[PDB]
Amino acid sequence: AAKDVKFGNDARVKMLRGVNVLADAVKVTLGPKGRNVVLDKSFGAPTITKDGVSVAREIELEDKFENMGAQMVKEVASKANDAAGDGTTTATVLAQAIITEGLKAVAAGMNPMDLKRGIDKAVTAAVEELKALSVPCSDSKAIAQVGTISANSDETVGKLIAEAMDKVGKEGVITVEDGTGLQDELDVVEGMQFDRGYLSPYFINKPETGAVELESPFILLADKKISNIREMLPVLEAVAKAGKPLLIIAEDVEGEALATLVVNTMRGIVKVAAVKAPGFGDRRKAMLQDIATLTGGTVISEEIGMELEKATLEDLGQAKRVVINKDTTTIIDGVGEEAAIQGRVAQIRQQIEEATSDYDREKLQERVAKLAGGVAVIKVGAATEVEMKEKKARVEDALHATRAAVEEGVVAGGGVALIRVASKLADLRGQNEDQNVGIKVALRAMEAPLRQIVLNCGEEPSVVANTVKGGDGNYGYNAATEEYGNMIDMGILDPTKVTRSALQYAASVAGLMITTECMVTDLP
Amino acid sequence: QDELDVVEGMQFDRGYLSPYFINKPETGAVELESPFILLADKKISNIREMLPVLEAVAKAGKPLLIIAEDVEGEALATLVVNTMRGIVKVAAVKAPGFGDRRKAMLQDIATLTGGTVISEEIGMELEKATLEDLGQAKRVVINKDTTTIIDGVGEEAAIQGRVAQIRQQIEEATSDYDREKLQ
Amino acid sequence: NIRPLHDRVIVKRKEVETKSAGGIVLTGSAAAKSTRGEVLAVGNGRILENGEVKPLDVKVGDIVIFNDGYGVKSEKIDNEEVLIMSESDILAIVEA
Amino acid sequence: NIRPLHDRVIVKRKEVETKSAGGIVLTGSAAAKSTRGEVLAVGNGRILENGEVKPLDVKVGDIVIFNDGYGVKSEKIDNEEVLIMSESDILAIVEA
Ligand SMILES: Nc1ncnc2c1ncn2[C@@H]1O[C@H](COP(=O)(O)OP(=O)(O)OP(=O)(O)O)[C@@H](O)[C@H]1O
Ligand SMILES: [K+]
Ligand SMILES: [Mg+2]
Repeated sequence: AAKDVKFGNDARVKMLRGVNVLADAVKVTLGPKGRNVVLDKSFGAPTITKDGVSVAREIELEDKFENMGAQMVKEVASKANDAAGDGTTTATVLAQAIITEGLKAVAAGMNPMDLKRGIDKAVTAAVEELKALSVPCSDSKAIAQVGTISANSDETVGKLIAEAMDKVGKEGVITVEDGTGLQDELDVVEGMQFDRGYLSPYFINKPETGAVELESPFILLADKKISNIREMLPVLEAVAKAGKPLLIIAEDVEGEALATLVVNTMRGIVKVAAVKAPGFGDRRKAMLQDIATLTGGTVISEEIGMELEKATLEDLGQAKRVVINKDTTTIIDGVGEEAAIQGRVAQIRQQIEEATSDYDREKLQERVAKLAGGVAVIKVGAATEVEMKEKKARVEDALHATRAAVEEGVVAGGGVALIRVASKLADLRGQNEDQNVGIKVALRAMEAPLRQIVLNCGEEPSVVANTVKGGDGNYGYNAATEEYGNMIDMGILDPTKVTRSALQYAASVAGLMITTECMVTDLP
Repeated sequence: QDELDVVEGMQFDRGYLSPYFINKPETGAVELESPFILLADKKISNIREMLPVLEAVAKAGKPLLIIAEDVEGEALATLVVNTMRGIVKVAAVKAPGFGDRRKAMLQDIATLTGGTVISEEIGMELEKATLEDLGQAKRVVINKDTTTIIDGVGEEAAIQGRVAQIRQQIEEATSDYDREKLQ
Repeated sequence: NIRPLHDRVIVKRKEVETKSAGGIVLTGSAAAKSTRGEVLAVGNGRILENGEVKPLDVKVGDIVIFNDGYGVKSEKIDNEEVLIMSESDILAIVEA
Repeated sequence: NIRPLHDRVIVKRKEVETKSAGGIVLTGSAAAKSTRGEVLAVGNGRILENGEVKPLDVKVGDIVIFNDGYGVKSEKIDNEEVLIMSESDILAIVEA
């Protein structure tokens, strides 16, 4: 369709207006004194949130060129959310500052591509300085502090996440879900707890608990689904001779086979319980093999070659303790070689490295947490659904920040790390004067997060920024107490990955945006 | 950062038809040294037709890679079992490409590896295939996503002749997509 | 022990060949059920129209190539699967 | 060696004709399975209603035109495919 074309200062001014609309909607949330933004949702009640990426996602402007600017700067928050899961507001603030200073420079007639090159050079040097300035975050106290800061100073969230990480461990997986109660609950399950229940209710050994409890049972792992008792009959007879209980993991047990298993269950010849295998095609086999390695068994499949009529007790897996309920099956202390478990975990890690999808990688990490380490679920407690959404967003932020902190370390929060980095980069120079000006606008933009935090507290951003710059090291301004001190000592820690990612994404988008001379869009 | 990835020689985007073919678990890939290259234009489901070829390969002892439309069912299962049992290190992969392209690429692999493609149109049958019929390569890496053939044992002059034929087709070729595929 | 009647025979099927001539392991449909089996018991003999019972050409302990079909039946003697069939189903005996 | 019972015969099928009369190579369905085969072994003879075994007209070593069908069975002796069938299936012997 017919296009509206704008050039030079007019297009840049409209782009800046759109960026400013989005950034003003977002930056009111930055910092502890930051406020909440209500996002009208077509379906459901309005969402109240203190996250830059959600506000940015909702922003869309009537003016086409302003909307272009808003979408472009919205990519910053989206990318920051995708990479680090936190820092989206700091990233939007950084992008706005870079855009404002760079557009000022363009209005001064300097070459925008050289400004972009200066910004890129300053940001590369800044990333190196952040890595140098970063300190490891391995203790639980620092992890709790990081979670508390990322949860808008909610000490409970930080301590809960620290406890969860301490329990499940490094290979452990932690997920955040809604809770029925008003209080945050931490649920940690170790070993295999795949979500498959008993195929027949009558398998329940303990009625008062409504669950099957097996003591030192054999484990049969069949890749196929069965409906006849003939093929497993040697295995059942061998188990009955042994006398120990048996657990069946298979694609499906039904009809005559299932009925025979149930009858033998009451009759007492064999304590047998059968559940469905976890997952689906091309993943069911993987989870079956992980269970086999954990329990020291072998999977019965047609592809592998073995048949169930020829299966033996040695073929069957071994575990210390088993709990079957309606929703999930739990295996405790599977009798399997440790070295095999670590080898299988290493193979799954290699596939994770090969994996390029978030869903795939999270499923493999869940498998790893099933084999070794544990899995934790944080049930967010809130009185209402709007509070539930807000608190869940904050807890997810805290979890992402804690993972980033463990991965790459911590730096002083409150925008202090960027201030120190910019101070260390005062001597950085480019190939020409325009690149030098780009470096300077990047350095000045590095002060934007601290200034916006101070502004959200109602204080004077320039005075606080000057005081912080006059300090050295980790000295900063705690916005929650309106006091100055060592950011590390007061527990205001920012993951190095979060700060670095915010700076990088804001710099890339803003540097490209300042290089624009023409804008083409549909007419109104 | 900008990354440069250069793959040399034949490396089509076909993975192993069965995960259990993996000789090296820590890498999750099959590494066959000096293996025969069986190139079948038809699909495979029964082991009877390749059985002479498998017995010959076994008697020799070198591994066998089966590039065919699809190896599944009984044939795939027996190949996998024989893979663990150690009589013959056998890996089977799907033929690269589709209609008309797949044939041509099979023939290029045959020229590179000095083998012959087993097809009904050509006339030969797999029951009558011999070791001389099978191709040869110095090394073959099979992974889940792609197959790589290193130093296929084939006459150089034949490779240049086949390349010249494809060049002629490229010259005649007008469509951008087709030209890129031949390139 | 179970002995057949008339021209029927009790034969125990041989295990399917796990490996081929060239040592290749056969699995699933490749390892088809063997048509050759040892004779466990032979019936008294077939009854002709005239009323005399003619002895069967099969003897106990000789390998027989049988024809699988409706004529053959599956029965379990002492937890061991045996086939029951007429001498007609037997094609050729395997000697030496 | 495998020898048949009653009127059955062990016959080894001839290789399909690769070329036609005019030297044209036949492939696939064109090179149909030959209905002519050499006789490897002959059964003792057919049993009549009266109880006597009548010898078979076919002898060992004579070429026979056989009728492929359900009556014939495929069996492998020493890795060589042999057909098993009744003398009825044999149509005409090929002499000279
Ligand atoms: N008490 C505090 N004093 C000073 N700075 C603080 C304090 N608490 C948090 N901050 C700082 O607030 C900054 C950002 O926090 P906030 O949650 O508002 O934004 P964000 O992480 O950039 O955005 P989002 O949650 O939308 O991804 C961090 O640099 C953090 O160090
Ligand atoms: K925020
Ligand atoms: Mg945050």
